Amino acid sequence: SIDPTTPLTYNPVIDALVGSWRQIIDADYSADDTRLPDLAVLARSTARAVAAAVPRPLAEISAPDAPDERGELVLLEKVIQEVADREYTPLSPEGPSVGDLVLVTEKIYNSDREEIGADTGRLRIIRKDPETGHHFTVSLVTSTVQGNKLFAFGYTEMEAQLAGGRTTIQVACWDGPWAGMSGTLSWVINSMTAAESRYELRR
Amino acid sequence: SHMTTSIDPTTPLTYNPVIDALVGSWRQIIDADYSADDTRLPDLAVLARSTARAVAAAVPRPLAEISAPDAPDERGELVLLEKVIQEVADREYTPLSPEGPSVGDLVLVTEKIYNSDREEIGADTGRLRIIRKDPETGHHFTVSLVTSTVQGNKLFAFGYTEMEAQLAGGRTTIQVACWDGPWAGMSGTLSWVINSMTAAESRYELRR
Ligand SMILES: CO[C@@H](C)[C@H]1C[C@H](C)[C@H]([C@@H](C)/C=C/[C@@H](O)CC[C@@H](C)/C=C(\CO)[C@H]2O/C(=C3\C(=O)COC3=O)[C@@H](C)[C@@H]3[C@@H]2CCC[C@H]3C)O1
Repeated sequence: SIDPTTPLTYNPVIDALVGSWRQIIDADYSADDTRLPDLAVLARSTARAVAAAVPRPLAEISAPDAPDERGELVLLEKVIQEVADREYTPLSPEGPSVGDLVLVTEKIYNSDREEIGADTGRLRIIRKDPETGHHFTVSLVTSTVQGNKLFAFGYTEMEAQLAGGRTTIQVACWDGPWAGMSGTLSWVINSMTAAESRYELRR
Repeated sequence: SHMTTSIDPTTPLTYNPVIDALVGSWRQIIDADYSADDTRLPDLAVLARSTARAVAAAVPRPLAEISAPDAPDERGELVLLEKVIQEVADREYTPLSPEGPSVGDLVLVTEKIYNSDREEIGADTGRLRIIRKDPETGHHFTVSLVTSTVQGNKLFAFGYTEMEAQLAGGRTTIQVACWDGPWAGMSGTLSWVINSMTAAESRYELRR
């Protein structure tokens, strides 16, 4: 049975930032909605904030009006993520609908097939676009990857993923070697239970 | 004013739970226990900028106006309010040390906001904390949480600034987001240069 509770970091800034995105996952969505937050910008900014909230040596922090400056890239690719458990009870027999919730857990392996971690995802269908019929979702992922503890915040189109497209969400690391870095977690699916993912993070 | 005898330190709630949580994350920055011995800190400048952008993005807007999932960052036309004068009304401050300002000090301040014709166009309240003393220069840095209403726009602002530079007349800048009013869903900067210990000239620059 999948545990739906978001783990606390006990960093009160991070726990509030993550809690703000949990409020996005659990908002009331309707097929009649005419307004939404700017979810893509919100996901990107929240991931940047979570990474910035990690304490670091004084000499590493930016001066008050310093320009944006990112560190060197850390890259992990050809990662295999395999569904371990999934929980989905549709609101309607006719197919996915606005308001549906999916819970998922996965095991994570590097390209040499060594087990490197695990994640848990909570996904909400928030809108069905009337002209394309495509569904959009928001997601909150918690994971450990090679000893790096991550949160990821997603606003994505469902059909583009099912069709072999690359799907991208915003990731931040709050503990481990990548602590205080943020970037993207993107993937292409191989089946309904397996995907190939890529992590790109920078300070 | 007779019935107002202290500065209300509570942040006003928007009852948008996403915004209230975002502002609460920065309130945690203001209210942490800081000591001159600290050797690690968050990346406060980046945290302030990202949190302001997040607050503005949390404001709902028509579906036609939101970003597609993979779209590049794009900003709207600039909204500018300049030549504004802000004057301290009340200030609460009890120093921790008789020597002078020290790490951990807390200041509450309220201000009135005027245009160049001296019409009162707004008001703000600030919660200011001295967060560190730089071991090399000895300069003090502060974090601020400001709540404001300006020309009918409701604002939060998050700041990480240098104390000595402000006192010497340097331009000081904090990160602002509007959550209600004509500027709702916009973010950018609020900058000022002090004229004295009780008045400053300020400038608001915001964009979608
Ligand atoms: C800065 O260290 C603080 C923790 C404390 C410790 C020390 C006792 C220190 C003392 C020494 C210095 C005080 C003066 O120099 C303030 C001058 C006054 C005109 C400026 C502001 C009002 O008080 C500005 O005050 C604010 C901030 C700061 O002063 C720092 O960040 C801010 O947001 C805002 C309310 C600002 C306002 C000007 C108009 C725009 C609004 C947005 O003061």
